[PDB]
Amino acid sequence: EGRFQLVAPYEPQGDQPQAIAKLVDGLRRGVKHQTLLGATGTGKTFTISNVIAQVNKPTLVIAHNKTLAGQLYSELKEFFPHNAVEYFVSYYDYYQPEAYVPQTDTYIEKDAKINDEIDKLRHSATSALFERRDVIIVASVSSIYGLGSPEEYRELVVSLRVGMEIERNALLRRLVDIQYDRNDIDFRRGTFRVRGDVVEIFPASRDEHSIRVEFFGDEIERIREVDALTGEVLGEREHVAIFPASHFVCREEKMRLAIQNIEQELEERLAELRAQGKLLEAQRLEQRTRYDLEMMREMGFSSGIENYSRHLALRPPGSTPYTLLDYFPDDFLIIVDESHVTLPQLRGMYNGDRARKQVLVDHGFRLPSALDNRPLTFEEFEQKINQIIYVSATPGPYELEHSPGVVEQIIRPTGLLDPTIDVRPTKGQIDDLIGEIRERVERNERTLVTTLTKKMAEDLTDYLKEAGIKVAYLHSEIKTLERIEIIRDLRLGKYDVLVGINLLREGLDIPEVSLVAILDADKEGFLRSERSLIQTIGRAARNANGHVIMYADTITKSMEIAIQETKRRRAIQEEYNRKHGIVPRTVKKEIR
DNA sequence: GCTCTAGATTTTCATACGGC
DNA sequence: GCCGTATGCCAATCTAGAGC
Ligand SMILES: Nc1ncnc2c1ncn2[C@@H]1O[C@H](COP(=O)(O)OP(=O)(O)O)[C@@H](O)[C@H]1O
Ligand SMILES: [Cl-]
Ligand SMILES: [Cl-]
Ligand SMILES: [Cl-]
Ligand SMILES: [Mg+2]
Ligand SMILES: [Mg+2]
Repeated sequence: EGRFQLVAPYEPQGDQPQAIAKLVDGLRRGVKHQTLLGATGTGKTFTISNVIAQVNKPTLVIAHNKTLAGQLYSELKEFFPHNAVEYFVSYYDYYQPEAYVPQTDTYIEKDAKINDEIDKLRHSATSALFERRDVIIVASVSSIYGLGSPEEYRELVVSLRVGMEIERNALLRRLVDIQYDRNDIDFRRGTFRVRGDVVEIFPASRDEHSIRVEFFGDEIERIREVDALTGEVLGEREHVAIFPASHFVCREEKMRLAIQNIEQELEERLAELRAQGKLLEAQRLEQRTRYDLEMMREMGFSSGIENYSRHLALRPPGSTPYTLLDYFPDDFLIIVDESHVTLPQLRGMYNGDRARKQVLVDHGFRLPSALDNRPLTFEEFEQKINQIIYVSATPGPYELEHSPGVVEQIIRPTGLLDPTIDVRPTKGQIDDLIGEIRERVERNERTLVTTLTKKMAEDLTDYLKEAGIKVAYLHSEIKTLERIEIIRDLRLGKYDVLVGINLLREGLDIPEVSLVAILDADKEGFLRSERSLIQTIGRAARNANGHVIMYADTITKSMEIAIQETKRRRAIQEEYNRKHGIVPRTVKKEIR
C-alpha cells in the first residue's frame, strides 16, 4: 500500500489539463487501450505523471532505448521523490548469443559480461514491487524476456523482524540458499558476513547501504541500516526483507527429475535425427548435451544453462515464460513511450530469438526445448496487459486501431509554435543551405541537417568545414558517451551545425536549434516516411524562429502529410496564443 | 514476388583457463 | 573440485524503399 506524491514547480498548462482528465476518465471507465498523441515539447511525461498520481497504480513504462529510458527515469525521480521510481533493462555491458549461420557454416560461441549497477537496479525493481505499491519501473523490452516465477521469488525472501526467534547459522544457510555469498574481506552487495553477535547483509538491491542485524542468542535484538562507505548507522528498523540475489533459483530437490527428462529428450531427438540421416547433427547434440549434463551432475550450474529453462522449471512444453509483467499486481498500468517504435521493437524481439534458436535446433546445436526459453510473443504481451496508454507524437497503426480515439495534446505550456516549412529545389541546394546556415550563425542559432547515408553525412560535413562553418557529424558509429559531448558542444556553440541521418529525432531537446534541413526529402523510404518527417520537424519546435527546409523536386505522399499535420499544429497553437495573448519565448534550458 | 539495401535500437540465467 | 582473472567488437530483429 502507498500513494504517489507528485512534486513539480508548475501546474498543468495548455492542452495538458484536458489530456490528463480524458486519460484518467478512460482508465476509471475501464478502457484497456488509450493513446496520448503529444506533440514534441508539450510535456508528455508530466501529463503522464499526473495520470499516474490520480489513479494510483504501480506502473511500468516501456521505452525503446536506454538513453530515453535513462531520461524518463531521471525525470520521474524528480516528479516522485517520495516513491519507488526504479530501472529495468538488459544488464549486459556486451552480449553475443549462441548462433549458427548456415550461409557461412559458422558457429558463434556465447560471450557476455555483466554490469553490476544494472543488476542491482533490476533487483531493486523486482523487490520494490513486493514491498510497496507506489512504484514506477522505467524499462526496456528486457521486461518481456524471461524471469523465474515471482511466486517462487517471493516465497524465498528471508523476513527479519525485531523479536523474531531464529538461529544465526540457519539464517546464514538461508542467505546462501538464495544466492548470497559469504565474504568477510570484501563486503559488497550480494553478500553477508559475521562480526560477533551481528550479521551484516548487503541486499542484492543496494549499493551504499548494508543491513546490520544484532542478535541476542536466537533473538534479533535490533536491526539497523548502515552506510557501506563510512560505517555509521542510518535508521532503526523494526523489520526488513532480504530478497534473493538472483531471479532464477534452481533447487536440488527437483533438479534430479529435470535431468532424467532432459536425457529422455536427448535420446528421442538423437534417434529422430539419425532416422533422417542427419548424423553430424546428432553427433553435435550428443557431444554438447552430454557435456552440459555432466556439469549439472558434478556442479549445479552448466554453461548456457538457460537453454534447459523449461525442463529445470518442470513445466510443460510450449509454456509461456514468467516475466516482469507477472511481477506486477493484476491491476497495474503500462505506459509505452514512443509507441510507434517501441511496439515494433517489442514485436520483433521474439522473432529474432526464435529464428536464431530454430536453426541451432535444426543443426543439432540445441534441443527443441531450447525454443521454450524465450521472450513473450506480442500476442502474449497483449493478454498480460491490464490497461495501457501509448504515448507518441506520431502514433502507429496498432495504437490507433485499438484506441477509442486519441487524446491530443498539441499546445505547449511555453507557448511555442511548430516551425514553418519551406520546400526548395535540389538545384544549388547545398549553397542555399550554406547561406541559410550563415544567417543562423550570425543570430547565435544552430542548424540540424539530415542526409540518407553515413558517408553522405561525412562528405557533407567535410564540405561544410570547407566553407568555414563549424560542424560535426552524428551517426551510429559514434559511441553513446561521445554523442552526449557532441550535442553538449553544439548547445554550447563549439559547433554551429550538426549533420545526422536518423539520430536527430525522437527525444532530442535542443532549443538552440532554429533550423532543420531535410535533404532528399522526396527520396521515399523509412528515413522519409510520414512519421520520420514529422519527428525530424519537431527538432525546430523548441525555438521562436523555428524553421524547416525540405530540399526536394517533388512533394511525396509523406511530405504532403507532414506539411499538413505541422501546419495544423501551428494554427491551433497560434490561435491559443492569440486568445491568451502569449509571445512565444525560446526554451530556457541549462546546458551542463 | 524475390532479394537486397539503408541506419538504428533492443534482447539474451558468462565462462575458459590456469594455479592452487 | 575450487578458486580468481582475462576476455568480446562475432546474430536477427525493425520499417520501407531499390533493383531484377
Ligand atoms: N505544466 C507545465 N508548466 C510549465 N512547464 C512545463 C509544464 N509541463 C511541462 N513543462 C516543461 O516543459 C519542458 C519540455 O517538455 P518535454 O517533456 O520536452 O516535452 P516532451 O518530452 O513531451 O516532448 C519540460 O522540461 C517541462 O519541465
Ligand atoms: Cl506466465
Ligand atoms: Cl549531399
Ligand atoms: Cl557536397
Ligand atoms: Mg486539442
Ligand atoms: Mg520526452
